[PDB]
Amino acid sequence: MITMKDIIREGNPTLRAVAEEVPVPITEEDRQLGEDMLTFLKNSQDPVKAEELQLRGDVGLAAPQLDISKRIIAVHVPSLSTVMYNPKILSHSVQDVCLGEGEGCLSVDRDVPGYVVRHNKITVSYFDMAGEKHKVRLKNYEAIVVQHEIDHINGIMFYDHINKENPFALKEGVLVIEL
Ligand code: NI
Repeated sequence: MITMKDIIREGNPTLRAVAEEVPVPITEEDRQLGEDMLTFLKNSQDPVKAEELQLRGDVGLAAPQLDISKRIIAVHVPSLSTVMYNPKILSHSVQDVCLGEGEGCLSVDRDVPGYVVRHNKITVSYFDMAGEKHKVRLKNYEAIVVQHEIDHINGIMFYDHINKENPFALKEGVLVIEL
């Protein structure tokens, strides 16, 4: 099972590489990895299991974070729970949004304050565990989580988006989500 020890941290070059497209039909190994990734997210959000396994609560995970450079992401948002293979953002809203509390990441062992501005609405296409295609419209927190994970497969970390000069600057028109 996936543990914190399996999650690589900032400094490991794999986090900055562009993940490889995975085969379709989905291989049994990529299917198994996805299952284990979703299990990890669920375990991290169960108060008892999180304590037993000493896990940080997490709503999204990307294969690169396990040192597996593949375009596979898992999300479990407290409304959306699935594994996406070869996910792509087909379109997005003009309107942007950011989490009021900023963002974190299990691969980052320091607090990096500041707003991470992302698109409030996105249309994403992906293949599920069976290799069947899906086209979904996401918004708000779900959209934020998916963009955070897709960034991982493109070698991007959340703090790359923070305006170091003015970490809490809020443009015109940007929404704020307060969890
Ligand atoms: Ni992350």
